[PDB]
Amino acid sequence: GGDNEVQRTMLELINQLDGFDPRGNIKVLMATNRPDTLDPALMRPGRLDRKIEFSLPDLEGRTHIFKIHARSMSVERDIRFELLARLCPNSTGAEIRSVCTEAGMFAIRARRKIATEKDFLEAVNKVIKSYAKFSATPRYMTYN
Amino acid sequence: YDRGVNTFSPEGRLFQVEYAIEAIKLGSTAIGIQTSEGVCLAVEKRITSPLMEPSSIEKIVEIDAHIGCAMSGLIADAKTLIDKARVETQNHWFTYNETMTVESVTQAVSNLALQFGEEDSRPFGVALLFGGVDEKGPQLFHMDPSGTFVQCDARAIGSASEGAQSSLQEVYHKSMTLKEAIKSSLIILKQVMEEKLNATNIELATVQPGQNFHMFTKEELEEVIKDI
Amino acid sequence: EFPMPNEEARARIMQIHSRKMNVSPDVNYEELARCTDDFNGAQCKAVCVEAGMIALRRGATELTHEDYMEGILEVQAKKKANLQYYA
Amino acid sequence: ERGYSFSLTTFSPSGKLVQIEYALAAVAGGAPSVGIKAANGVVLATEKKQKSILYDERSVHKVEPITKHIGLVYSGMGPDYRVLVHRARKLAQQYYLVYQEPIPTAQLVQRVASVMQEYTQSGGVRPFGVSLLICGWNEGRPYLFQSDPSGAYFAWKATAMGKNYVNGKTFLEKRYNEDLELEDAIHTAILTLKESFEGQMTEDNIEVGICNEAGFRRLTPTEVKDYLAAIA
Amino acid sequence: PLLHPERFVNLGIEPPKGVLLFGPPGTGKTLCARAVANRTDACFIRVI
Amino acid sequence: DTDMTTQLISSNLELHSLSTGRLPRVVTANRMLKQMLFRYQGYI
Amino acid sequence: NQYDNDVTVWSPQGRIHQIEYAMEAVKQGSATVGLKSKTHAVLVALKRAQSELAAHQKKILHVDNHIGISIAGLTADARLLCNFMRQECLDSRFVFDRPLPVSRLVSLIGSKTQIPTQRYGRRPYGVGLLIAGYDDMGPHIFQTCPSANYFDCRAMSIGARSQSARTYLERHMSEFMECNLNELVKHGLRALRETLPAEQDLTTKNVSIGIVGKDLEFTIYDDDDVSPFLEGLEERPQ
Amino acid sequence: RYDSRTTIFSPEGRLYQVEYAMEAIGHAGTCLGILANDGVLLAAERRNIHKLLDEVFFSEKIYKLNEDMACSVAGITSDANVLTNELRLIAQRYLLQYQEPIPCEQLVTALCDIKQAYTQFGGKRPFGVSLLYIGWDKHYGFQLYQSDPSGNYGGWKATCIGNNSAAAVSMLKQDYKEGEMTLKSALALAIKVLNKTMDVSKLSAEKVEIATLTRENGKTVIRVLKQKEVEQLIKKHEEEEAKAEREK
Amino acid sequence: SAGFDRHITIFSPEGRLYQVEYAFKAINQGGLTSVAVRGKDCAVIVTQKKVPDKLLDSSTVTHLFKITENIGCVMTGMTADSRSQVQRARYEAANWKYKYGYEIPVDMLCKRIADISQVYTQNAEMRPLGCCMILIGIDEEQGPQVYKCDPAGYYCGFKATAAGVKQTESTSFLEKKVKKKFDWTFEQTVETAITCLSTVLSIDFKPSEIEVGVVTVENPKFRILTEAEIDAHLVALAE
Amino acid sequence: TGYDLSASTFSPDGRVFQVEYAMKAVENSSTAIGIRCKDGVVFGVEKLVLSKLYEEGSNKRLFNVDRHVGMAVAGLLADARSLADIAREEASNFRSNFGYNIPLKHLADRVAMYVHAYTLYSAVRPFGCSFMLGSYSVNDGAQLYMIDPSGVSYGYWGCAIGKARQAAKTEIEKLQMKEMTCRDIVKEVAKIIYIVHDEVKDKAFELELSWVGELTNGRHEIVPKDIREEAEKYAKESLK
Amino acid sequence: SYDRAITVFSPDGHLFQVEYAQEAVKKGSTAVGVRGRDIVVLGVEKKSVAKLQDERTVRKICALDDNVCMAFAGLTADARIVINRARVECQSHRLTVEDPVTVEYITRYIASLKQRYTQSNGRRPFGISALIVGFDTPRLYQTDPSGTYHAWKANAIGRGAKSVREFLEKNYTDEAIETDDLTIKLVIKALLEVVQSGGKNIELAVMRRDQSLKILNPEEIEKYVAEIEKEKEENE
Ligand SMILES: Nc1ncnc2c1ncn2[C@@H]1O[C@H](COP(=O)(O)OP(=O)(O)OP(=O)(O)O)[C@@H](O)[C@H]1O
Ligand SMILES: [Mg+2]
Repeated sequence: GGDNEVQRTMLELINQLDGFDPRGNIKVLMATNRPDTLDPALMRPGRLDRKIEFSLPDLEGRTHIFKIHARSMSVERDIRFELLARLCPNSTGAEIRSVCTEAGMFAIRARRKIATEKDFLEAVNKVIKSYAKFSATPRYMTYN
Repeated sequence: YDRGVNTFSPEGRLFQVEYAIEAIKLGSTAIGIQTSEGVCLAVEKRITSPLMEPSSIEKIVEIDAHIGCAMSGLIADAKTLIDKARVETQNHWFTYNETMTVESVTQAVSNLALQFGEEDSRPFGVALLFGGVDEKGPQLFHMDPSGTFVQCDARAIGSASEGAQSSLQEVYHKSMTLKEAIKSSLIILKQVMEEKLNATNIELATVQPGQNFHMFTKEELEEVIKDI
Repeated sequence: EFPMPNEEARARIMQIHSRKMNVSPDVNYEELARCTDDFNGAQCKAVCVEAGMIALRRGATELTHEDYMEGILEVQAKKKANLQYYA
Repeated sequence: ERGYSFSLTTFSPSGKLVQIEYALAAVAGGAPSVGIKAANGVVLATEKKQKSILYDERSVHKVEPITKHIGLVYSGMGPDYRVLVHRARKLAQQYYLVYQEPIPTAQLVQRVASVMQEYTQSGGVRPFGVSLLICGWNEGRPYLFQSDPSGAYFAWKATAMGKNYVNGKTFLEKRYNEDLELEDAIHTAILTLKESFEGQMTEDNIEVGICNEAGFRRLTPTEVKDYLAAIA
Repeated sequence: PLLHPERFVNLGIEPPKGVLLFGPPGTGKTLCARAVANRTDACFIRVI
Repeated sequence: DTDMTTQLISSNLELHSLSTGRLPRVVTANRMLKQMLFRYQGYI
Repeated sequence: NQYDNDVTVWSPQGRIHQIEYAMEAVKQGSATVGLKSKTHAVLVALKRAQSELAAHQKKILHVDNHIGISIAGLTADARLLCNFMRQECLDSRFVFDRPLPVSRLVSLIGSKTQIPTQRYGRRPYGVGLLIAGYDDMGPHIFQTCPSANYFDCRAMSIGARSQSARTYLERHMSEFMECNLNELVKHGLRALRETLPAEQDLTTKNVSIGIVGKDLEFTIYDDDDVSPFLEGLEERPQ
Repeated sequence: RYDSRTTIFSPEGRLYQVEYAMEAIGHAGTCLGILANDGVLLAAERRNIHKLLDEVFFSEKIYKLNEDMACSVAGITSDANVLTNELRLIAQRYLLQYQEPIPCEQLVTALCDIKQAYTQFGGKRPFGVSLLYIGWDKHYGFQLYQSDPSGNYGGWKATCIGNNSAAAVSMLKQDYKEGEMTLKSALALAIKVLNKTMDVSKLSAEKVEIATLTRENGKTVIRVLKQKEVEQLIKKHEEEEAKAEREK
Repeated sequence: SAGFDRHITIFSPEGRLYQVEYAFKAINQGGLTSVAVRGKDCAVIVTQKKVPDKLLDSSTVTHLFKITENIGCVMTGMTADSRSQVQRARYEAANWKYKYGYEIPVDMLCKRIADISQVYTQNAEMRPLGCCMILIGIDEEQGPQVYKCDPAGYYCGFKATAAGVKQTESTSFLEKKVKKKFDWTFEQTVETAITCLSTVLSIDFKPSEIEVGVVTVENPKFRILTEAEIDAHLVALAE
Repeated sequence: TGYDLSASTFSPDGRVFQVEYAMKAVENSSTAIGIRCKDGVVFGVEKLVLSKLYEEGSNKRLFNVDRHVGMAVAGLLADARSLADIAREEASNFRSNFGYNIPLKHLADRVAMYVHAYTLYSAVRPFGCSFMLGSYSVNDGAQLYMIDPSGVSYGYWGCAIGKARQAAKTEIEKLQMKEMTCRDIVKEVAKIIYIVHDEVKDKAFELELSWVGELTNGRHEIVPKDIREEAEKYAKESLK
Repeated sequence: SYDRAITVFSPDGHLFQVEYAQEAVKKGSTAVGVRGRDIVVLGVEKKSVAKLQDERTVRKICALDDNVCMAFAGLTADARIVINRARVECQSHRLTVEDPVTVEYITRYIASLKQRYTQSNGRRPFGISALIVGFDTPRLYQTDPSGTYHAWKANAIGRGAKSVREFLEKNYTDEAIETDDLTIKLVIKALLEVVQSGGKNIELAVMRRDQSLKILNPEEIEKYVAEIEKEKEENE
C-alpha cells in the first residue's frame, strides 16, 4: 500500500509536466537536498530537463560569500577573508553566514563595537572545527 | 568506486588519489621560488606547543648538499619519500661520481610513488617541493601522490595553496633576484598565515649555484623579517 | 516492450532531435551514441537541447561535436575538470 | 547473531564460533554410529544403509583400519572421512618411522585432532564436517576416543554419534556396564544401532569392527550375520 | 527564454522547461529560488 | 642406510595396502625402491 | 550496477564495465594526434600546464632511436608502460643487435596490458598510447587502448576533444602518403588545433612534436624547436 | 560495526574481537590458582562429568610445561591444546639453548607475545584461551601468573578465571593473608572458594582436580592430587562448616 | 536459510553445503543421460549422443573417454569440466602405473578423482567440477567393476547406475531389473542398458543417437561399439 | 543475481552464469565462419572497420598458431590475442618436446583446457573470445575445431561464430563440403560472409580469407589477393 | 564509511584507522616526562593494582638500553612487543657499529616500525604512544601510533594529556630544570595535577648523565611529595 495517494499525486504531476496535453509555457523549478530518492520518471529529462547541481563553494566562492555576509557587519577593514574562507574547507554558505554571526556574537560578548580578525577566527573554530570531527590536535599531528 | 586504488570510475577517475591530494590540502603551506640566482623555499611551521622542540618539525630537509626538499601532508609518507630521495642521490653519486640532477631525484621519488598499486598499498599522501642547483642551473620541481611531477617556476603546496598560488602568479616574474624572491615568499606567507609572522612560525631555505652551503637560515630569519 | 535505445537508436534519436538545430556537418553521431550508453530517448533529446544551450553560451552560430559532448556531460550532471594525475 | 555465522576467524559478541557448531550439526545429521569400550576391547559399529540395491555394499567400507591395532569409524560427511583416514594413516606411518613402535591410540587421536583443527583456523577453508570414533589397544587396555571438527577429543567409554545420537546415548547407560566383554559389547552396539536403524539389519547394512588385543579387525559379513541372528 | 526568446527560435533550440536544484543542504538552492522570484517579472508560484 | 630405506619402503607399502585392502605386489616394492635409490644417485 | 566494481566480472550484457571505464580514462588526457607519410611518422601532442608559470607536462616520451610514443591517460600507467617498452627495446637491441620492429612491440604491449584485464589485483592500464616508429616495413602509427586492443592506424587521435581531430584526419587521409616532412607536420598541427577551443591557439609553449623518419631517429621538438614547424601555418578561419 | 575483523580499531580505540574473546573466556570451566609459602596450587572443575566419559588423561585442565612449571587452561579446547604444546616447545627450546630451566615469567611473555600476534595480524582469530601459570625458579621463587586472550599477563598471588571468576576473586580477596599462607591453608581456601563458586552443592571430588607445586630437596615436584586426598579435603571442609554451624 | 549458498566452504545452519548441491544440479545441465550396467563377466556403459546439428563431426561428439587401455569412462555434465576430469584421471592412472608398476584399479581411479573433488570442496580455491564420471574396468580377482564419482568426492561401486537428467527414473528401472535373478550375459547386459535408456527416454534409438562402451573379462580392453554393432544389439533387443 | 559475480559460484539451478555471460559477449562480435573442404580448411572472417583511419589488415582475426594451424577468433580482441599467444606457446612446447608438428585435435584439446581453467577461479574471468582452429596434413586429412568461452571443443564440418551464427549455419548446411576442394569453397565462404553481413548496421567491412590444405602443401596461409578478389566478385555477383 | 580499512583515504584525505589507533593511547594511564641539564626524569600514573595482584609484571617504564629508557601509554601487549623490538634493534645497532644507539635513532626505529604496521591491510596498527628519554646531551622524544616521532622538552601522554601539558608549558622554565631535585619535583607536581591519589599512584624514573636507571622507591617519592606540599603551603 505505501502512500498510494502521494504516489498518485506525484504521478499526476508527472503527467502535467510532460506527455499528452502539452504543458505549455510553464517553466518548472524544483529544489531538493536529497535527490537520490526521487522517482526516475520525475527525474527523467522530459520533466526536469536541466539538473543544476549546487556544490560546496571553492576558495574564491567562499571568499565571495564571506564578503557578502560581512558587508553589513561592523567589522575591521583588515580582515583577511581569504584566510577565513581557507579555514572552512568543506562548508556551505549557511555555515559561512553562521561564522559571521558568531564572530559578531563574540565581538558583542566582550562589548566591543568592532569585530576584529580574532573574533572571526574564534567563530570559525566554534562553528567549523568545534563540530567537524574528533580529529584532535594529537591526532592532527599526523599531518605537517 | 572510491574504495580501492584499482577501481576505475564511470568518468575514468581514480577516486583514491584525489583523496590523497585532499590529504595534502590539510598539511601546511609551503612556497618555493626558482630564480636565475638560485632557489628559495619558505614554509609555515605550525607550532603546536612551546615544549615541543621546533627543530623536530622537519618541513625542510636536505636531500643532498645541493638539493633540498619541502613536504606537505602526512609526516610518515613524507619522511619515507625523503629517505628514498637521499638514498637515490647517494646511489647515483656512487654509481656515476656526479651529483644527481634534481629532475632525476624527483623522477626517482615519483617512481617510488607510482607503486601505490602495482604488485599483484595506498598513495603517499604528500606533495614534495624539490629545489636545487644542477648542471643546467637552479631548478624547482613539484611532485604529488600520483607520481606526476613537473618543474615549477614558483609553486605553493599544502593548505592555502590556492591563495598562495594566486599571489605567486601575481608577484612572480622571470628576472627576480634571490633576495626579492625571499621577500615575496615571506610576505605571501604572512598574508596566508592565521598567526602573526615571526622567527618561530616559519622556516627558510635557499640554494645557490656557487653557494650550495648554508642550505638553511638560522636567526638571520629576523633580519629579513623585520625588514619586510 | 519499449527497450533502452540501442547505439544506432540513440544516434537516430539525436539526429531527429537535432533536425531543427544548426548542427555542423562534422558531428559524428555514432561517437556520441557510443559516449551516451544507458541513455533513454528523453536523455538524448536533453543532450541535443543542452548542446544547443551550450552553443548559445559559447556565443557561436552552429553546434559542434564538442558542444554535444559537453551536453552529454551536463545531462548526467557531471562536470569535467582537468585532473592533475592525467595530463 | 546471524552476522557472525559465516566467518571461521571471527568471534561472535557472545564469543561463539558458529561455523564449528554448524559443522557439528552436519556431523549430527550423519549416519548413526556407536562405539563402546568393554574390559576386553572396543567395538565400533555403523549403519551402512544404501539408497538402493544398485549401490555396491562392499565397494566402500565405513569402518577403516589405521594401524594393525587401531581402527576408526565416523559420522558426518563421507568424502571428508577418506581425507581424515588418509591423514591418520600417514601420521601413524610417520610415528612408526620415527619411533619404530606402533603409534599409541591417544597420540594418534591427538595428532588427528590437531589435523582437524588446522582446517578451523583460517578463512576460505571448511572444517571437517565429520566426527571420528577411534579405537585402539595398547598396554593391555582398550582405548576409545571421539575427535570433533573443533579439534576437541575426549575419551568416551560408550557413545553414539549421527542421527538419533540422543536415542543411542539414552539406550546406553542402561545396557552398558564397564565389566562387559567384547561379545557383549558387539551385542550392545548392534542393539544400540537397532534403536536408530530403519528396516531389517541385513548383514550388508551394518559394519562392525573390533579393537582387541590381537589388533583391529573389521568383522566379515558372515560374523555380522551370526551376531545379528544371535541378537534377533 | 522569457525576456529574450528570440535568441532561441533563431537557432531552433527549445530551451529546457524544468530545472532540478540539488546539492548539500544550505548550499543556496532556496536562496537562488528566492532570487528568481525576486526578479521573475512573471507569475511565480511557491508550491507548498 | 639399508635399514632406513627398508623401513620407509615398508611404511609406504603399508599405507598403500591399507588404502587398497589387497596384498601388495613385489613389482610395487621394486619400483619404489629403485626410484628412491636412483633419486639419491647411489648415495644410500 | 553490481557488476561495475571489478574487471573480473562479466556483465549480463556481455561487457566488462571496468574495461570501458579504463577507456573513459583516456579522454581525461589532452588530445594527441599521430600520422604517417610514406617516409616519416609524426605525432603532435597538446601539452597541459597545471599553473600559469608551471611547466607544461611532457606528452611525448622517448622509447628508442626508432620508436617514440605519445600518452593520453594516467601518468603512472603511461610511465610504467614507457619503462616496459624501453626495457623491451633495450633487450631486443642487446640480443639481436637489431631495433625492435614496432608491430612486435605493440603486440607485446597488448599482451602485457591484457593481463590486468583478466586477473584481479591490478587495474587495467588507463592510458592510450600513440606509438610512432620506423622499421624495415615502413613508418607505423599504432594506437593502444586500455582494453589491450591495438589498432594499426594510418592516422589517429586520442584524448579529450579528439573527435574533431579524427574527422580532420579522415578527411585529409588521402594526401598523407605523398607528403614531405613539413607538410605532414603541418597537417598534424592542423589536426591538433581542430581539438582546441575557439579562444585557444597552438603556441610554442603547449605543443610537442615527435618525428621518426627514413634517415632521422625519433626526435622530440619542444618550445623553440616547435617554431620552425609552427611558422607558416594558415590561421584558423573566424 | 567494527567487530568483523580482529585488526579493526573501534572509533573509541577498542579491539572488539579481543574483548569478545575475553568475555568468551567466561564460558570456560572455573580454574583457580593460589600462591602460598613454599607452595602454589591450581584447582579446576571437570565441567562435563557424564558417566559415559572415561577419565584417562586425569589432567584435562592442568598441564605440565617444564620440570618446574605447570599451567591451567580455560578457553577453546583446540586453542588450549595448541597453546600448551607451543608452551612446551618454547620451554624445551630455552632449556636446549641455555641448559637451564626457563624462569617462568619469560615463558609467559613468550606465549603472550604469540597471542599478541593473533590480535595484530589479519586473517587470524585471537586465541580465545586464558590460562594460569604456576612455577618456581632461581630468581623469584614460587610464581603465579595470569594470561589473557589479548596476550596481556600479570603476576598474582590468588586469582581465578572461567565461570564465576568475579565471585572467586572477591572471595580470594576476602580470605587471603599475604605472607602467612601455607599449602594446607591454600588448599582449604581453594576448596571453599570452589564450593561457593560452583553452583553444585557439596563439591563432589571427582568434579574437581587439584594440582600443587612444591620444592622438595631441589626437585620441584609437581603433583596432581588423586581422588583419595580430595575426599578427605572435602570431608575436612564439611566438618569445618559443621563446626562453624555451632554458632547458631 | 538459503543465505549461506555463495561460498563452498560455508556450512549452512542445518549443516548443508549448498554449493556442492548446486554442482549436483549442474550435473543435469548437459541434457544427456548415461547408464552403466555390470554383468556377470562384463561392464557396459551407454550414453545419449545428441548431435543437434548436421555440421558437427559426429566422431568428436563422443562422451565416452578411454582413461586407460583397460579402464574406460563415460562423462555427464558440462563438457569442459568432464574433459578436464578425464585428463586428470588419465594423468592419475599414468602416475599410478609409473610409481607402482602395475595398472591402477578402477577402485583407485575413482578414489583419487573423488579425493581431488573433496580437496576442491574443502579449500575455496577452485569451483567444483560439475561432471559425474562413470568408470568401468576388469579388475582381476574381482571381475568387472563399475564406479561412479560425483562433484562431492563421493565415489561408489555399482552393480548398475545412471547419471544425467533421467537419473532417478533409470535408477528405478535398474532397481526393478537387478532383483529378479538372471544370467547377466554380455548381450543381456547391453540389453539391460539399452532398455533402461529407451524406457526412460521413450526413443526409438536410431544407432547414431547413442554411444556404447564395453569392457569384458574375455578381452579386458575398453571397446567402443561401432554403429553396426549398435544396430545389431538394437535389432536383437526388438525381437 | 547474487550467484552471478564470480565464475566459482554455482547458481541454484546449476550453471556458471559468468561463463554464459562470456558466451553472449562472444555473440556480440562480428561473424566468422570456417569450412573444411575435401582436402583442407578455409576460414572466412568479416571484420567491421570501425574507423576509416585503420589500415587494411589491422585487427586481423586470422592468427597462425603454427606452421599448419590457423585461427578464426571472434569476440574480445585482446582475449583473442592472448589466446593466440597461448596456442602458439602450446604448439611450440609440443614441437620442442615431441619433435613433430602438434596434431590439431590435441592442440585444440590443450587450448580448451587453458580456456576452461579460467572458468573455475574467482581471481580470473572466463575468456571473452570463441575461436576456430583449422589444419590440414597428409596423415590426418583436414580438421576443424571450435572452442567457446566455456572451453568445450569438438570437431565441426563447418560452422560460424559471432553475431549471425545461425544465419551462416543455414547457408553452410546447403553445401556438400565433403566433396569440393577448397578452391571453390573459398568463393562459397566469401558469398556466405557477404550474405550474413548486415550493411545497414555494421556499415563497411573487410573480408579476410585464409586456408590450409593440400593446395597449400599443408601450411596455413592467408589467401592470395587474386583469389580474394575473385571470391569477392563472386559474392557481389549474387546480389539477386 | 571510510574507517573500516587502514589503506583507504577518506574523501577529505583522512586515514581514519590510524586516527582511531590514538584512542588506545587516550585510554592509557598518564605518563609524563621531562629533560634537565644533567637528568632525564619520567613519572608514571601507577594505578592501584588489585590486593592479590603482583605489581612486578606491571611495568610501564622500560629501559631500551643502558643509555635510554622508555615509558608507554596504550595497549600493554603492543607496548611489550614494541619494547622488545626496540631492545633487539638497539643491541643490533651496537653490534653493527661500535658506538651505542642514540635516543634519536631508537625513536626513529620505533616510529618506522609503527608506521610499517599502518601501511598494510590485515595488520593492526600499534595502539601505543611512547616517551623515549636518553643521553647521547639529554634528549626526549615521543612516538605516535601513526608512526610520527617528535622532540620535546616535556610531554605527558595517556589519560591526562591536555591537562598535564597545560600545566607543563607554564611550568617548564630554565630554573625549573636547574637542579635535579627541582626537575624531579616538577615531574611529581605535573603527575599530581592528574593522579589525584598522591604518592601511592606515582612512579618516577630518573636517568642521570652517564649513569644508570633508578626507579624511585615509595619513600624518596614520599619525601619529594612532602617537600612539594611544604613549598605549596606558602599560600596561607
Ligand atoms: N552562495 C551563498 N551565498 C550566500 N548565502 C548563501 C549561499 N549558499 C547558502 N547561503 C545561505 O544559506 C542559507 C540557507 O540555505 P538554503 O535555504 O538555500 O538551504 P537548502 O540548501 O535549499 O536546504 P534544504 O535541504 O533545507 O532545502 C540562506 O539563508 C543563505 O543565507
Ligand atoms: Mg532550502
